[PDB]
Amino acid sequence: KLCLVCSDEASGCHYGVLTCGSCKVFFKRAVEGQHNYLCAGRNDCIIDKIRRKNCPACRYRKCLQAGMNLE
Amino acid sequence: KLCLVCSDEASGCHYGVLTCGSCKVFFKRAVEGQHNYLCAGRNDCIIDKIRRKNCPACRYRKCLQAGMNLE
DNA sequence: CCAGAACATGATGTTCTG
DNA sequence: CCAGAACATCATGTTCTG
Ligand SMILES: [Zn+2]
Ligand SMILES: [Zn+2]
Ligand SMILES: [Zn+2]
Ligand SMILES: [Zn+2]
Repeated sequence: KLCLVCSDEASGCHYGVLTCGSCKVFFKRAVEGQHNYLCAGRNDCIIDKIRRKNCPACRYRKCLQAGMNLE
Repeated sequence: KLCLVCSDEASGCHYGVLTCGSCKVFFKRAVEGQHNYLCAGRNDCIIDKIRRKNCPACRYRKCLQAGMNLE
């Protein structure tokens, strides 16, 4: 049901974790990109259906803590 | 000469306030649309050149605080 | 059913026009 | 010099393809 990263409706088990489609592609793009992501807060942002756009640094961190992985 | 919103280099006085061009068009874009932004942190995100894209809500808030208006 | 590519959509920032 | 439109670009999200 619910994406474990952003709480939007999950679409299936992606990279070892139940996530939505946007989170699946975000994760792959993050790991495979150079990307210096910087939080504007305190490295603990709320990751929502909506707020997930705000902080890629916190979203990527939440992805890892959730267990996402490229095998 | 510094932008009062993000501390980047100001390009002139825009909508009543010394700002860079980035913040000038952002502000105009924000005041015109139906938007309703959400902060993922604690309504005090760091808005600088690097991080200004992270939180439109906090950025808009700094625009208003600095005194920006359509006149 | 899921990975990865592709195709839209966004928001953003610099250039152009009045 | 400034507002507002237009243009380029990039990050994100959905659909297509393997
Ligand atoms: Zn998600
Ligand atoms: Zn964050
Ligand atoms: Zn600025
Ligand atoms: Zn914020």
